[PDB]
Parts: sequence; structure tokens; C-alpha cells
Amino acid sequence: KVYMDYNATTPLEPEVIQAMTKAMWEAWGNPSSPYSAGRKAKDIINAARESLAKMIGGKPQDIIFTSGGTESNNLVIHSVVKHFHANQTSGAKPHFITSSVEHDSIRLPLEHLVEEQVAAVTFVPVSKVSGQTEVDDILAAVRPTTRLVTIMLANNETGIVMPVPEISQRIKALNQERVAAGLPPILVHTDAAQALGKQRVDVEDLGVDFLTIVGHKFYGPRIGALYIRGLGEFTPLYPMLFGGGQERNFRPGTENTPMIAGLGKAAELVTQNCEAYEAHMRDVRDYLEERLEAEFGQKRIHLNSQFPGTQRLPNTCNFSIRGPRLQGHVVLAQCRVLMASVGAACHSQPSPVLLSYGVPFDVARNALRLSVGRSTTRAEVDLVVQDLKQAVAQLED
Amino acid sequence: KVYMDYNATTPLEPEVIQAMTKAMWEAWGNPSSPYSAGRKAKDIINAARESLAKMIGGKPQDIIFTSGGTESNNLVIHSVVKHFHANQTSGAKPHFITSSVEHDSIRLPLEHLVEEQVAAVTFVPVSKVSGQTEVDDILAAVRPTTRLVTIMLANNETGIVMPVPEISQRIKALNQERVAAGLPPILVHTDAAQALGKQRVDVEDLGVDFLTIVGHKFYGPRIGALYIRGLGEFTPLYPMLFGGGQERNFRPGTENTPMIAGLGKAAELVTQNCEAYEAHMRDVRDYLEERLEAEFGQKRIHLNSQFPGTQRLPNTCNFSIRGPRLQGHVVLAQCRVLMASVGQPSPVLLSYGVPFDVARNALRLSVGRSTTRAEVDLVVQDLKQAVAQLED
Ligand SMILES: *Cc1c(COP(=O)(O)O)cnc(C)c1O
Ligand SMILES: *Cc1c(COP(=O)(O)O)cnc(C)c1O
Repeated sequence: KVYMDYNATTPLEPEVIQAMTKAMWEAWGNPSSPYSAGRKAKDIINAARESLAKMIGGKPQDIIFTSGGTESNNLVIHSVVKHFHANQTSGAKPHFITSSVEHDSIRLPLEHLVEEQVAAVTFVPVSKVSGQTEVDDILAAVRPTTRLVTIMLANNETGIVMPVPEISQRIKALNQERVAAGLPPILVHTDAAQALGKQRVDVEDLGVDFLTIVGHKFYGPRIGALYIRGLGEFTPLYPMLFGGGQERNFRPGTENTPMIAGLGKAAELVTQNCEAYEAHMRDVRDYLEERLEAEFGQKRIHLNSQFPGTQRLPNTCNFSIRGPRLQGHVVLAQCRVLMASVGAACHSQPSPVLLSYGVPFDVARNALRLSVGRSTTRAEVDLVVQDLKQAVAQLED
Repeated sequence: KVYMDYNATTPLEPEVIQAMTKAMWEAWGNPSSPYSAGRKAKDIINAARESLAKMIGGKPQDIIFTSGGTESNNLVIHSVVKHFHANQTSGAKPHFITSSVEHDSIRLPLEHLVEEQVAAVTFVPVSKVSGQTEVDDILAAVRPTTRLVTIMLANNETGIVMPVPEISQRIKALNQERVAAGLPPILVHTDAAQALGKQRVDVEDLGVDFLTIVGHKFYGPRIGALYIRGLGEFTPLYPMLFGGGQERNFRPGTENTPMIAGLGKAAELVTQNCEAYEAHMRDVRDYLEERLEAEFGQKRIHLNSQFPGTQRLPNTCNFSIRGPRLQGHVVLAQCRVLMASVGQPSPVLLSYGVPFDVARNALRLSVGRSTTRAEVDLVVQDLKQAVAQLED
């Protein structure tokens, strides 16, 4: 078997498992306590927070632990609404700007708020030419009531990277004018789930006020975190949860020490090795694309992740094989080596996301998402490409 | 060293750790996906759900996994408010009835709703006679706008068990009359965090519509679950989170398979051994109280967890040693064997009518599965020693 669904989830690094397993046995105490077991836990959590900050070029004061990317993403949106309501408690609705290709945990909370008449939202389309939301279109959607721009750093289906530094830069410049006109500053969030561990992620270069971190996309456990620039002092955060004071009351509940241990260790590995991970992923992905074009013919392959001049994740190859019988899911069902997907694991009809990218229906119908990882080898690419060869041959008879 | 703070948290059972580590290595796949590491994951999650159902005498369809007791408790409150808003949009506010001794993850979200003028809340005091919220007072607090009664099944500080079955029964009876007057039915939740694994918890006996489960109170991992009676069909649940369809869209987010594997295994051990666990804790806790009274003298000891007639957890002993110097935190600080807690004196003990002088000397000892009578003897001697040097 060969796994190429790393965008859906990654296995745990053995050092990550070690951190978690040891924490289970040795660090089991309530972190709020002065005994060995609880003091050990507090230390693990403090160290983990430093690691996360280091991974994204931030400070630990700006990181809070969460149950995962879904929570982190929901919390940013929740907080922006609560903040608006608190400013007015002193019927206008807050406005959000986002992209047409966001994860369910950004798109769905925003749809819900529109349905419920709590907020206004602009879903900015991606360019059919660049595959990015144009920064001009984002700036053209601004209203007096706009309070958040949320744009994913990299798309999970295509791998396409969004122009988040430009967005932040242009929003900061706009905000100077807004504040001077009595219009509150617009905050910027990016869902960085798919970028972490695949390319450098640095909050100063990104310029963002919030950033979502998702452990299971970078060989860490199924918990997450949220970066909040100057949490408290510069960026407000209104909690969704109320209880016993943990995470400075931004995210109460007894801390999950083993999960935090794992997340911290997964972050350390990214900090040490990101450049090597990126290099490896790119070599094997590019090699996959070369072998697919040599084996099937350049005329028969649509590279759906390639938009001219647009940066993408090093590990992602979304592509389609031309043929009326070669719908993605049917091709995968005949493969005996390849384990991959046709889109988001959680959506397991063509991908709405690909259609939003302007991929024609005949192509989108045949799309397969292969996403490689740290251990993936060229020999494994060769095995996968032969597997695809036999599967297409099977369906063509 | 001897641990007697199991009400704060438990260590993990060895079996629980193995379920988790096995899932880490072998069941790492996305559960939403189809393939080895991922079918393995979905299998684990399904089996765990059945285990949790079995522990509480319910069905797996009525169980959702959460990140912990705080999320589960907040989710119940949130849902009741949303439901009320949904009903009205086709300035009335929902009303909640709760107790004065709830955990921060029930008390604080309710306080926040009062502060934000989103809901009305009655915090019903506990009687200083029985140490329980009187069911009469709960029913007397009912309003047309009442939508939820939430009363913790056992208190974490004192161990005192609340009359949740009576509460549920009297509310169900009220509801027949309410519905026939065009008044919506009142739902009942119990935070069962402190009862699970210490005494039998059964949703049919309890009569509740919602029930919070907290893994780290019963030798499981730091995640949780929520029971919702006839989830979908009978009891509404409006989610807090939006995302990719997991937990039937009641609680989206990629499932934490290893945590779930551990919670399921912890639940399996409770189902298999709950009675043995109860009997052991009761023996050891009762021996603790005997040995305290023998060593310090009966008149020297206030047993704060003891109200005559009133049921309590088998493992909990909240007590005070009478003495000007013997404030709880100072006594613990001088102990070299006992590891425990005091819970300023506890606001919860004050709410129980414990006089200030006794309250501030209060120590909370809560014993566990492994605690022995020999360990009790060590702890009681350590206490004597500690008291002696604070008395010079
Ligand atoms: C421990 C506990 C909880 C859950 O709190 P978490 O910090 O989220 O584990 C809830 N209620 C009671 C009574 C508890 O003792
Ligand atoms: C995987 C992922 C997430 C995190 O969602 P969870 O299911 O909670 O892990 C968030 N955003 C994107 C773009 C993702 O790919």
C-alpha cells in the first residue's frame, strides 16, 4: 500500500507519540496543582506553547490551545461577532469577507450567521486565471461594518496558496484611514491548516491577527491552537466557552496534557526541519507529475493544481485523467496500491471546490487528489503510477 | 507519597493507555475516509460509542463525543438558548434553574447569560439541613419561560449526591400540564462528572434529557461526551460548532481517535467493575473518617461531607480539624505524604452553610481505586505530625 492522502490526515511522528505516551504515564496531574504529577503537566504545557510560537515566529503569550481546527476557526468568527455586539451595546450586523474555497469550518459558520441574520458575508470568488482571490476584490468588498477578512493560507483540495501577506498589508493601510474616519479596524485571519510543516509559516511575514493551527496536518495529534496577535493587549478575543480559568479564560477546561505534549513536539519538528520537509515533498510531487505525463501523455493529464505563476503546496497534485469512464472515485476503487481521495475526506458528484476554481465539469468529474508526505519516495510514486495505469486499462475494456 | 485528590483528576488505567497508544500507531487514518488506518479508526469510534452508552444504560445513538466536560456543559446551555430563539423567530428570554454549588462550567456560562441579558437564571440554594437543593424549591422556581433544569449529580467538593431522579420525575409530570397549557416542556440536565465510576449512573433511573460525561474523572483521557435522550428525534440539540459533518453535525471536527479509544476503554472498565470500585472506595473513605476521629478526637473533627440522611460519593471526605492555626492550605503545606486539596475559604462550602471558622480549616480528601487502608494510616499520621508542628 502507498498513502498519498496527507492533506486529509498525517500519521504521528514516532517522537510525537513518545511525547504523548510519556505524558500519559508521568504528567497526569491537574496542571493547576503543586504536586509532581501536576507540576510536570504545567511544564509540558508551557514548553509546548513556546514550541508552537517558535514554529510560526510568534510569542507564546499569543497562543491558546484548542480542541482542533474546527474550534479554532469557529472561535475567531464567534469572537468577531461578540466584539461587534459589545461595541454596539454601548440593527447593524458585522460583515465578513472570505473566499469561495474555504474549509467547511470557515464556510459553514459564516453561512449559518447569514441564515440567522446575525452577520453579512461576502464570499469572494477565486480567479479562474490565478486560482487566488484577488486582493483588489477583497478590498472592493469592504463595508463600514466589515470586521474580519478570513482567507485560507493554502487550499486543501488544490494546494493553491493565497496572497495573505498582500491582503494583510493592504488591510493595515486601509485601517489607518478607517480609524481616522471613525470606522473600526478590520482584522485578518488565515486558516493555515494545510501550510504548516509544508512551507515556512511566519506571522510577521503574513501580517495576520489570527492564525489557525491544526495538529493532524503536520504529524501531530488531533488537537489544535489559535494564534492571536498580542492577545488581550492588541487583539480582543471573546471566548465561546465558560468555566475554570484555563488558557487565561479564553479557552477554559482542564488541559489535555498528552495532546498538548504531542502538539508541542510536532511543532518542534516543523521548526527544526520545515525546509527539508518542503524540499522532499516538492521533489516527489514534481516527480509524480512528470511520471503521470510520461505514462499517460501530456494531452491526457489535467494538472488542476497548476495555475500559471501561482504558488502551491509542495506536496499536492490534484489532477484528472481524460476519459469518459475515468471518474475519480471509480479510478480509485480499481487501484490496489494507491490510497488517495477525490477531495476533502469529510465530503467522501464533482467537488464544489474544484468547480469554484472554474475547473470544467468534465475535468472536475475525473479529478483525483494525491498529496504526498515526509516518507513518500520516488519508488512509491512509480508503484502508484503503474497502479493507476492498470486501473485505467481495466475501466477502458 | 499518597494521592487523595481523585475528584480533581485520576491517573489513566493501564488498559486505557494501551487502547490509546494502539490507536495512535494503528488507527491514525481519517475516520471519514475509506481504507485501512481509517476503517480501523471509524471502528474504534463506533465501539467506544457503544461502551459509553453501556456505562450509562443508554444507546449509542444518544452519545456524542466532546473535548471535555466544559464543552459538554456549555453545549447544553447554548443549545437551550438557541432553541428558544428558534421558537420565538416564528423580548422574552429563556429561564434556567440550577443550584448554588455547580462547577464553574455550569455556573459561569449561566452568569454570563444573566450579565449579557440573554437569559434569566435561578440559582437555587442548598438546604443547610440535607445539603441538597430541595426539589420543592426547584419546582417553585419554574416560570413560563423556564427551559432547562441543570443540577449536578454529585458535588465535587463535598461528594453530596443530588436528588436528580426525583427532579426529573417531578419535571416530567409538570411538563404534561405545561404542554396542555401551551407552555413548552422543561428539559433536565445533570453534570455527572463526579459520579461516574463511583456509583451506578443509569439514564433511565435518572430520567434526564442531557448528561455530561468527563473522562478524566474515571481514569480516562481528558475528553468528554454528552448524552442526549433520543438525540434528534426527542431532545433537540443545536450545535455550537459548524464544520465537516462529524458527530452527525452536532459536533463537527476530525475525530480524536486515540482520545475516543481511551474514553471507550475507561467506560468499559466502569461497566465491568463499578460495584467493586464503589465498595472499595467506601471501605477506605469510611476507614479514613474512623481513623481521623480516633486520632484527633470526635469533637475535634467536623465532617463537612456528612449530612444525616443524605447520600454522598463513596470516596469523598471533606473535613476540618478545629484549631486557630489549622487553615486547610497551611495543614497541607506541612504534610509530607498526603496529596490533596482544599477545593479564602471555599465559596462552595460557604454555600453549603458551613460556618466560616470550620470552612477555612476544610481539607478535601477523595480516595480512588488503588488507595489502601495502609495508605490511610500513613496519611492520618502525616496529618497528626502536621497539626502538631503548627501547634508548635
Ligand atoms: C471535573 C468536572 C467537570 C469538567 O471540567 P473539565 O475541566 O472540562 O474536565 C465538570 N463538572 C464537574 C462537577 C467536574 O468535577
Ligand atoms: C484539515 C483542515 C482543518 C481542520 O479541521 P479539523 O477537522 O477540525 O481537523 C481546517 N481547515 C482546513 C483548510 C483543513 O484542511
